[PDB]
Amino acid sequence: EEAIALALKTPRIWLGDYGSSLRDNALMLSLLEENKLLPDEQYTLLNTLSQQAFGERWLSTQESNALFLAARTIQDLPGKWQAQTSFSAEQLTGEKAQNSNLNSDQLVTLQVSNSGDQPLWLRMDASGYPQSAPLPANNVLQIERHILGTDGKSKSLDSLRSGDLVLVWLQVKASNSVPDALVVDLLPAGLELENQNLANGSASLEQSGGEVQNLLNQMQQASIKHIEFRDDRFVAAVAVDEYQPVTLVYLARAVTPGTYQVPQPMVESMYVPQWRATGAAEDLLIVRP
Amino acid sequence: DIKPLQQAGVYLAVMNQAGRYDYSNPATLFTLSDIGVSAHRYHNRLDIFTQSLENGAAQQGIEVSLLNEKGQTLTQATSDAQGHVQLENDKNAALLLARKDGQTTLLDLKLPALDLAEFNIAGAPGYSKQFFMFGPRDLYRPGETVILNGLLRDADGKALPNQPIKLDVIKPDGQVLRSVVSQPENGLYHFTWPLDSNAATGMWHIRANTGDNQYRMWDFHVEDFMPERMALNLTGEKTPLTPKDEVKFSVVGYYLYGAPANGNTLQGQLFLRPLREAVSALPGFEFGDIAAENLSRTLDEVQLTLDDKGRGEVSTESQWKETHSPLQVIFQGSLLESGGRPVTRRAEQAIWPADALPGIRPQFASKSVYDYRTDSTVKQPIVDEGSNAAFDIVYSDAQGVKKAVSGLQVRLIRERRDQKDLIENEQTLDLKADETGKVSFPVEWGAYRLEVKAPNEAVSSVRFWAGYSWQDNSDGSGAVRPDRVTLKLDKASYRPGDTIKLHIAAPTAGKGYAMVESSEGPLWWQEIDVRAQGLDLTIPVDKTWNRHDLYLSTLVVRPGTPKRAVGVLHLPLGDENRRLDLALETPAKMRPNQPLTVKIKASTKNGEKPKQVNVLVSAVDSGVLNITDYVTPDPWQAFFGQKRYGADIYDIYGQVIEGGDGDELKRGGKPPVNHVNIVVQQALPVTLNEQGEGSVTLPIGDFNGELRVMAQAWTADDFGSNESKVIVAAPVIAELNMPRFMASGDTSRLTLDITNLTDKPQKLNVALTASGLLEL
Amino acid sequence: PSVGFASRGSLLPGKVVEGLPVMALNVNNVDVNFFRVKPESLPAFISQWEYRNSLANWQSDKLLQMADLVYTGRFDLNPARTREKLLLPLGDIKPLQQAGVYLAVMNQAGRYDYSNPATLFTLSDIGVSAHRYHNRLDIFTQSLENGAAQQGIEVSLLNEKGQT
Amino acid sequence: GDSDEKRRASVDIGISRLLQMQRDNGGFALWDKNGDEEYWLTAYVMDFLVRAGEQGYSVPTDAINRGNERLLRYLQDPGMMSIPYADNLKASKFAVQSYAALVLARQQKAPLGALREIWEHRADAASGLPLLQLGVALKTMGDATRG
Ligand SMILES: [Cl-]
Ligand SMILES: [Cl-]
Ligand SMILES: [Cl-]
Repeated sequence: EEAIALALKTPRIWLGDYGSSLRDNALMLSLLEENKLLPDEQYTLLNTLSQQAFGERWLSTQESNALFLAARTIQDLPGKWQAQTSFSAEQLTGEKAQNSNLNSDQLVTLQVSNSGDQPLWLRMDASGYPQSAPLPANNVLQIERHILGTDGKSKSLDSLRSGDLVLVWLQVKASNSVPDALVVDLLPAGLELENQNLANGSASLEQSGGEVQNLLNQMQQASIKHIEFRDDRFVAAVAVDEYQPVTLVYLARAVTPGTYQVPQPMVESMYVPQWRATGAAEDLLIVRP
Repeated sequence: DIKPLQQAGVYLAVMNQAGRYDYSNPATLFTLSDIGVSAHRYHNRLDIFTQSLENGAAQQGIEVSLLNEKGQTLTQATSDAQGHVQLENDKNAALLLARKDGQTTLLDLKLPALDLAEFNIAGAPGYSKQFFMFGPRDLYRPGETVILNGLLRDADGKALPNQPIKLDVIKPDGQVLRSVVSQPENGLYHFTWPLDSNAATGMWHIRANTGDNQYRMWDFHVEDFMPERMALNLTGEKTPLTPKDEVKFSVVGYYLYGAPANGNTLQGQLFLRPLREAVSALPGFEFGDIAAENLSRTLDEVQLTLDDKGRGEVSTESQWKETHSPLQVIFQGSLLESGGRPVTRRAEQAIWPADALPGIRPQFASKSVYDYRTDSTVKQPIVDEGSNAAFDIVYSDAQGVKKAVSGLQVRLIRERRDQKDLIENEQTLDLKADETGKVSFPVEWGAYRLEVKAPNEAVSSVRFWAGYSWQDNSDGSGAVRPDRVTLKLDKASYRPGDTIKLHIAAPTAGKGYAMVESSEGPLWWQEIDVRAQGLDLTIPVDKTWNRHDLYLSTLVVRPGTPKRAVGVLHLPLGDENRRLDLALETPAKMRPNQPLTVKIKASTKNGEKPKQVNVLVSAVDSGVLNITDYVTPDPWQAFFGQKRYGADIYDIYGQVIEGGDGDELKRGGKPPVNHVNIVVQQALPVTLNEQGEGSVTLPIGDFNGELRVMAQAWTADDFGSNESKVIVAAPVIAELNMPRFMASGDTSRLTLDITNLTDKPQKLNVALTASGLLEL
Repeated sequence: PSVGFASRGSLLPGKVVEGLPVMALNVNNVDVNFFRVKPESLPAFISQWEYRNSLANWQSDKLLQMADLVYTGRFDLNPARTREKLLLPLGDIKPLQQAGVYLAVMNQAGRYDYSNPATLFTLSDIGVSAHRYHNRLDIFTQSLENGAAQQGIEVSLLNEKGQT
Repeated sequence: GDSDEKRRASVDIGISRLLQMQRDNGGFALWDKNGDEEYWLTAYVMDFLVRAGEQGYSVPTDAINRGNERLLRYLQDPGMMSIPYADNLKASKFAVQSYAALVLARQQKAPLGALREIWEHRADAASGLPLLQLGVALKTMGDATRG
């Protein structure tokens, strides 16, 4: 019992054991299951495995073998589930995963109970603006922002004038595969996006970005699910990994003169919200008339 | 003298030097035959036309072996005058072969059909019952209600029984959002649904299913747009400039509420770019030196102020006076509001080094080949190493007509692999007017460039690689392009009671066929002769032809190899009496918060019987419609306008041997609300009385700008459409310019434009106060 | 579906010839090409050839650059479906009756493979037996079959460069 | 080695080849003038071409000036450098600037203001070489103390 307890606290030819963290976590899971011991530790390893498999580019034969053997018995159980919640007077039931949107009144008093004869699996994702601006932080993912002029030089963020076109350059890195990274770049109120989807009514990225052709070529190589040119933000859904950093470039215009706070660039995984990065805090943005 | 080769079947010749042993030996696939087939593919059937090479058109055709993907024959028979054949077409059909013992001709459906890019064979694919999908706009903001209307008619715009149409709302990701069963109300389909505020941005669409399981699409943008408050016109010169000429753009700006952009700033960019696709009439033909340097540049940054009339001029002196290649100057102009928000437009000015230029089109495919010098995969025209490279060369003006020239320096250049560009081969070409020059050069390996120089010093060149192809081919990039037969018609439009007189002006003499086609097959199956320089022939337009996908086609061949030429032309059957003369009477100018009255008057000459005319009136802000240069939906052009050519032509004359939802927005943070006003109105469909008169009253709110009045009219076969512009403006306009949003702790200089649109001087006091999360 | 040289020897006798031995299975027609190795720089050919069983298509360019083609002869055989070995009538080939070392490269009529069977040979009923010493070399000329034709003037002693 | 004649002929061939890899901005690409810019290798090839001139080889004046203009952009603007495969981006940027600095200083073309500003980020260095190069540059251009 001393060795087992010590094992679940010990982190991970070279070693010669053909191993990895992913493989070893799945083998440890099967060992605990097989010997019907520490069921709470089994659930912890199962969640850890789900994130590691998700973030792994390719699996070795021994990794997929171990992962298959650790998870072959979970889908053999029915999808039926029952719960009594704080936000419902009536009991919640289903045969598959059913999502339920919640507001702040519901979330602060959120309580869920298992009213079934089998275990239920819950996932709770809450989001909103903090009371104050947090400091730049990063876990798995990395993000950096830089603003260039259409001349390919770094733009002096003070000498910005109403009407100027700027190229906003984002670079996203990751220590493992993030197949579902969401890049949210909230704009300073003085910058407006040149909507590329409405080509007739805006300045062209292709035409105004000739001096950053390397960045456009890097961006063309990225696996991009979609790009959104919204009122207050630039959004990109992308896949990223350690051997392939992602370059994104968008065209913006300095519009309303004023002094603007600059939100930090953000990137996070939809499936693993703990894979998150906030870029360096920038100086105030001044748009001159 | 080879007796086994005189037998039927496809052969392969593998040659080698007597006692030589190499990795690869020259090999070719061939068939010995003087038979020349020319098939026509349709949605259900396939009509093949057997012929013969040299002097003779031996049309008899029983010998048609149509093989599938497995390699088994499906059908074989004979028909028509001198010979022809009609067969059942398959979706996964692969081959076509000719004769049992009297030689063999190979034609495969796997190869791309003849490229008719030089012919006007474009239009709607709705050959079946027509469903016209229309609305007041094609641009919506998330959280808006999408308005869509519909009218169902047959192939000839005639009414049919009340049937349900199933409509699906498709997201940019391709997933369906909602599915409905639309039922008509007084012959009109009307679909309305609200976009969520968390809706994805991009190209959404509504797909309709009439029952044919062939979806009809209605595209609409869902974007965070701002309606334009200004109109910007940037005009160059229609005719290209010479390399010595100064480039000039005339600028016109005005507020849509009816006032010039007096003193407004215009910021912009001037760019120099090559004009390789210099002739739109010749798609695929490239013009200019690809080896020429400094053709892509940023000329200047434009900064000017419009005069009191809202006028300006943009100019730049020429810095390409010695160019031998066509160029273009692009002006990307941004007309700014007093707050800074622009209205951006682009204008292009063509520059031609001469009045007529040489153009090159490779006859070989363009495949995606990786280049490690640029570390990026780029699609470039490639040909097999040790094979000849074919090219189409033309000496054309801006309009597309080929001019006569003599002394073209056709040069095959071998580009340095790892000294200087090695000139491999040289030629001298003479061109006739309306003639397409065809040059073939023996190519070795590596990078190559084919350049043609005209006596006026104008140089045009195309780069091409010689090597291997690891699949990854562009969808029919190496399709055969036939020589053009300019077909002329006597009348602009025809009808069941008329008689067509077509003039077949082929480049030379040649036997073949002349016919009228549809997507279901031909209607004038045979006509065979062509003699001298032109042929005027009679075509009686039949009364049962109730469709607008009807086209005309000709084929001619002449031996020296028998050069083949094709002619294609749309047959117009859209009658003008089926169009409703819809008149709209609206005031030119009006005040905000007052109702707008639209006076409708439907009529037609000689008839003048507008029996139960239905009118759907709508009014949309011009600043919305100008973003996507929205065209007023026309029901006449929808149901009677030129439809696409329903046939595919295959021939072997090109191969003849010669010797959750909202989850992403939740992660980013609740977006701030945008309170912009989208002025859109759609009144219910009204009925016009005995005289063909009616009135619609649309309530207009607190709007200052221009409003486009749009109307759609219908009966059973009569369709009409009209538009009028209504300026909605107050005596004194007071408009506030603000950013799209503001963040906490930001400072913004808002701008309030107070404009006196009266003939009298005004004295006003402006009292300002701030509430909510704003302070002055 | 194969055919190759069975003996893989350097010398076939002029007497009791029976050509070159070839073992075949289901192969009716065989196209054989003969090449006479250039007398000059012959030791450089032997070192490059190393008395192989087959000839590689890429390495053939360097090796057959010092050998000239004399005959392109196809041979008629009659097997339908046993892997019996058979003769090759060479007596009717007049250019092969001339002096020099030959190389036979055989292949199935319309077959294209990475390597084709090849052998280095000499048609002669002469049997020499040399004796090497610290300073001199005594050679003993003879003859195959019944007879010991000892006369020997014909002794071409070539060095590394390929000169007598 | 080579004969003196062969060796000199080969240097001349190499110069003419390297000049064809010079981009329109004066920077150098790996194979073609249209390829992406190589920041450290631009300083490397500029070092080679300037030294080649001191050793009796001809390099066109326009190419050296364009190259030097680009090296000056490296001292002034490290922020526009895209090195996405770099583990220590600041260390990479610092090695580029220090090399650029030495090549310009050996021609008396490195601005002391830029050198002093690169020197403020000395902590970014992952090797002694960029610091020794920057040091020689500062001494040559006039700041013997920081040098
Ligand atoms: Cl197990
Ligand atoms: Cl998820
Ligand atoms: Cl402004």
